[PDB]
Amino acid sequence: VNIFKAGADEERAETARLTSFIGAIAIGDLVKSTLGPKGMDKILLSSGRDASLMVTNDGATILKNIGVDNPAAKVLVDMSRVQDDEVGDGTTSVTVLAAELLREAESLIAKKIHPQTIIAGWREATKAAREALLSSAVDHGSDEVKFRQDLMNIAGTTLSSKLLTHHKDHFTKLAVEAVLRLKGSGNLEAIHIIKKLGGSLADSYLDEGFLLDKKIGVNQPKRIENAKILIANTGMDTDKIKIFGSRVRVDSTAKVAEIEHAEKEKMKEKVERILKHGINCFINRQLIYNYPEQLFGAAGVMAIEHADFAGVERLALVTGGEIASTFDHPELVKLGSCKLIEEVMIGEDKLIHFSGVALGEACTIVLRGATQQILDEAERSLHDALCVLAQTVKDSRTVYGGGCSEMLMAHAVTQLANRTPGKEAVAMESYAKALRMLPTIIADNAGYDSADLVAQLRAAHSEGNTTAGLDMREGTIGDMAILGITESFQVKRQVLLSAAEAAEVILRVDNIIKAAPR
Amino acid sequence: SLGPNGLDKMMVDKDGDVTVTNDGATILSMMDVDHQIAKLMVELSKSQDDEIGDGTTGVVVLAGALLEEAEQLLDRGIHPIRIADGYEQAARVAIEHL
Amino acid sequence: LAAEFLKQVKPYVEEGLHPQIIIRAFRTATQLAVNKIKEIAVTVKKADKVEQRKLLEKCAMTALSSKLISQQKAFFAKMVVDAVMMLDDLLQLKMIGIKKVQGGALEDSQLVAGVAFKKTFSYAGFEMQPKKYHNPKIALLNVELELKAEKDNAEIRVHTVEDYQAIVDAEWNILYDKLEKIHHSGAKVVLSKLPIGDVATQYFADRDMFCAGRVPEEDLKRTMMACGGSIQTSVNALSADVLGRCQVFEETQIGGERYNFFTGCPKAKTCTFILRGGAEQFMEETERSLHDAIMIVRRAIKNDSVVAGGGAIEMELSKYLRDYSRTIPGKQQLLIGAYAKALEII
Amino acid sequence: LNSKWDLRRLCKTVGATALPRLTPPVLEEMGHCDSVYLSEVGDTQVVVFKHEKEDGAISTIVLRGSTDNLMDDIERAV
Amino acid sequence: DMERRDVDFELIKVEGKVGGRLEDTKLIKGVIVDKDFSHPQMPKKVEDAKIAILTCPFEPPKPKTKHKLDVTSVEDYKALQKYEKEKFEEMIQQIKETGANLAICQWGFDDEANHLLLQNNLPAVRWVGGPEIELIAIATGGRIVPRFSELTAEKLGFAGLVQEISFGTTKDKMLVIEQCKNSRAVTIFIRGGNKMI
Amino acid sequence: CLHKGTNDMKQQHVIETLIGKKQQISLATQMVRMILKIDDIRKPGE
Amino acid sequence: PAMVRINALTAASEAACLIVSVDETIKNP
Repeated sequence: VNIFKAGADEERAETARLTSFIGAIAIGDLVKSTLGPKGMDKILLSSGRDASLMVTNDGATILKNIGVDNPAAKVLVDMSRVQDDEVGDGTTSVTVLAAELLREAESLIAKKIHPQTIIAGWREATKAAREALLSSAVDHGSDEVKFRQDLMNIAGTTLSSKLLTHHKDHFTKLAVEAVLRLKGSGNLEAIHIIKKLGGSLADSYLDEGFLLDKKIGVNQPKRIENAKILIANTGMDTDKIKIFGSRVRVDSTAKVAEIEHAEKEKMKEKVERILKHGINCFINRQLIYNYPEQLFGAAGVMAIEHADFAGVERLALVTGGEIASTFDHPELVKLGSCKLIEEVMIGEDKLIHFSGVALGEACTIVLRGATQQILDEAERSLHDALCVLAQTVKDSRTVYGGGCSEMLMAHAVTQLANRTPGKEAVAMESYAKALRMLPTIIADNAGYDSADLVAQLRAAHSEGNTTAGLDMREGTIGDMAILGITESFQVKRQVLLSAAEAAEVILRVDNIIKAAPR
Repeated sequence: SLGPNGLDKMMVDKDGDVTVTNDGATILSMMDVDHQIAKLMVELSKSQDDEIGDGTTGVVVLAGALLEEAEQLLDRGIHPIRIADGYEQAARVAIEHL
Repeated sequence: LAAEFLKQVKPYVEEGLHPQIIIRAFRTATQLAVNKIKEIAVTVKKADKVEQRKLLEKCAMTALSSKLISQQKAFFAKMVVDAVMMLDDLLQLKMIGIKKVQGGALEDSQLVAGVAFKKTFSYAGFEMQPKKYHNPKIALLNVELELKAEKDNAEIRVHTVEDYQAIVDAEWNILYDKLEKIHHSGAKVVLSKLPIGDVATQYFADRDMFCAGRVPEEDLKRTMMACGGSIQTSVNALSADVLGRCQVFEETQIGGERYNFFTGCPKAKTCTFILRGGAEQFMEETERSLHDAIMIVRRAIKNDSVVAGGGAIEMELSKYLRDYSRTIPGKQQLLIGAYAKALEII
Repeated sequence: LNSKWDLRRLCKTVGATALPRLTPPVLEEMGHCDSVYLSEVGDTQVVVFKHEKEDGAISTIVLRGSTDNLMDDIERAV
Repeated sequence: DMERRDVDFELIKVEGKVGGRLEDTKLIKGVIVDKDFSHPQMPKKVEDAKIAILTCPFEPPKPKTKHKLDVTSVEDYKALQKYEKEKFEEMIQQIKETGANLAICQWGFDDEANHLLLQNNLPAVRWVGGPEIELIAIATGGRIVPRFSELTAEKLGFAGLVQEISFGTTKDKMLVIEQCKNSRAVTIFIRGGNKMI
Repeated sequence: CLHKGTNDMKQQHVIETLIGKKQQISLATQMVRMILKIDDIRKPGE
Repeated sequence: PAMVRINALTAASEAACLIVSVDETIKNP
């Protein structure tokens, strides 16, 4: 008998599983093309936004922009979003691995083993795999030489999936220098990513200093040397008032006239307080009235107005100044110092150049290239690279990738499968096969013979060649340490853990229930 | 949804949101029922939960099995009121033995 | 009764009888029936083995055992009789409220010799202040406690800046003055129909007074009638006389909801029902049944007259009227007979 | 919440003049009633001005019974 | 409350932030607040936890009765202008002389006081919702003070350690108060890979 | 439930509050008692 | 209580009086 309102469903334990798994596998095979050093990338187009479209390789964005109705698929999409929040790439990996997990779990359901046992076995295998992975980690502490070497290795690895691959060395230098500039600060906002058309992608670069996309005031000096810098949030054009909103009631317009006058002198003496610090460069996020800048030009002090909180932060980091207010005690505020300030034009627009900076805390990369899509995806790729690379700085351990690490995981899981004996062992072997499926897909998109490659790699690992991995420029097994095809431990750890949790939650479902959409 | 070996449900919100859970109170809360006694069971689970906690994992289960067997009795033409009275007596006995 | 009277009459209506004869017979029969009932009415205060409540208890016993709580009658009768015994002598239902707390088995439903709230409202410190007060004094404010939030609307003009400072200081001094009056009153519990300023809550918390705001007016009237205090609107005129007192004050969780308790007042003419129950629908149904119980037992206290149940009254009337029908010849006899035959329906 | 007609009635009942000025509770135009209280009939709060007036008063009839439609009929007849 | 046989779950602060493992989920004998520091330049860690809890915004006071001044003269406006910064200096001196080290305000700041507060090594938090605030108060044993003037050292809150956490790899931050004495309130911080989880 | 050769849940420590089951069973009894208590329904067509 | 049955009978009586004292009905749109 009808129970729900019209437009509501009830799928129980056959159709629920079927729909969930179809959605999961569809999501997986939807993104498999983007993974791998020879991987591909997608085109996503808005429904109607003047056709707002994003050529994309990072799977996280792909799942973000796609509208999915099957609830399990949406769960996976949120999963990828979180994983990107953590490491940047492997969203690709996480989704594809989860998808194959679900497909192979469906195959097990065909074998008709109770899902609860599947969950228990998968939990055991995941524990074993994470332990084996931890056993395979490699640290690099004070060894600055090997450290920086492995760092650029990480850059080259993760970068070689987006379009920037054919310039791996260049952007590798870029990211390495950028993150090394952070002095261990994990605040990526210290890195600004300016993008503007024109020039080859190779022309993209990191300045020696800092850049600002703002307009100078009226003719204050355009270029400044041995610049002294001061930063504040005190609004000027919003003429400083007393927020409660007192009136002004006066008997004669003489009084209103003198009140205007007093307003101007009050502004002027604030300006003079500013100048008492003896500072030739001043900025503020607020808009500045032109009378203040006229006073500034009378002092000949260059001033840049309306650089938002992000810009203020970056200036503070790069120049060491303490963004300020009321300027009341000059000795108690530390100014900002830079070697030189000048205006340079790139492509079409004059930009504010900050060379010779006291603090290397902040930086900003110029993005030259071909397409707003190309530039957009390059932006996204560099952001992911910076994310993973900062994570590397926080945790100075690495893992040998190229599928090699994952195959070690599978090998250990298979070994534990023998000590299992029971139905769980079937799920153990299941997990191992699903894990091994990843580099299979890699070499697949690499157009090499996947079947032999994976078997040979497993043979090498079961032998014990824990270093042997995959070459993507010739399609063969090789020493990863020679090739430096490595990645952060934390990345793959999150991959595994999140995938296991996703598998647990998805399999535990055995009924979908939709209320009628409003 | 009952038992450690039990399996939980996943709900779809009106606004397209999703939620996976095992707590029966939530299960019935998110449900869009129309038949009235379904609403009564939903409110049942809500009351039981925000009085105690889990157990809603099975309270409505008790309800349903009991009502099933009650129908078994009605088929033999027993008037419902005596059934109610007997069930009350049985409940008192059960709790005191418990 | 109405429908069955009409049912028995209708066949005679098939005969072209002028309705007025029928209604005359009806009026005569009803008058005679009422007189018969009053004759065979039973009092108890003439008798010896009645407690002034036993009739009331059995009356609740009878009236209850048809509604949704029938198997808890031995319990609910005792609660309702003891409760209504407190209602004297105003006798009006508005005093004892009914509180439909969600959840719980109705066997756990509570009768409190005091007043409780299903309500509160979260301000800043409401969780900070102690929530036990063993022997407290109840202060009852209708006036709000907040910074000229909704008091008289006024524009103000001030030349000297220092005077503007003094103005804001004086406003806050208004609220502080009110709060000092409250504390120096010596009470610890404050209730308000109107909203309470957070700052005043903070001060009560610091000085270990309990407070609450926005309390519904009806429950406030219940409370003031309970602890004997009189509601106040002028904080200044406060004195110990209008300060209610209670045996003990509390506020304890029931089904996730945050309630407030104060009870044990020896001289309290109004109580309240905390009515546990797992069904929202039980709330309304049990409330309706309880309302019937309360109002019927009130009538019973008013009138020490009882009759047997189970339709026996109707059977006695049927016999009496049928026998009387023999005396009156003609068309009236048949109508009286039909009267009895309809009456026996119960 | 009395309506204008209502307060007019009460004015006539107690013979005391309604005062638009709040201040002067003047002795001569001030009310005089035998008894006033609140009672319950039919679950209805009722304010009663129970009176004895030799000079003459405007009295009221109380109608009791089941059906309000019968009240309409019976009061119309009265 | 063993003496009562109850417990109000309002004292329990359930809080789940997505990310990390499930095992990472950890109770914090303290309160966790969904705001970062009022001014970004302020130090991220604080060892001492002299805490101030305020509800008056760091602004020139405005009596909420419909009110506004009527400045007329040169000197009138000059006096108002002086008062504008004089009041900020007054409140700064008040909070400093109180002996506090860290402050928390219910409402927003005027940026000018934001700086001046930075000038005296007193990190603070802006736009803190009520319930979170009182959790802070009870956890630190402090009180809620409505003025600067009535603020004194005794009402100041104390804790073991307060430290901002950049929990998210690329997202805005959180605030944790690792109070170390007894706290009638506590919070649970839940982490994991799924919003649904 | 977890396939351990002892049905002694006391050793298995699988435990539950008296209040839990007690409230559960009493509440269910009252609920279903009402469910039996009803006979007639009048649904207005949507 | 006697009052219940007494009032019941009185109300039913006058109900019958009222209903039976009707011959025809007029409806307005």
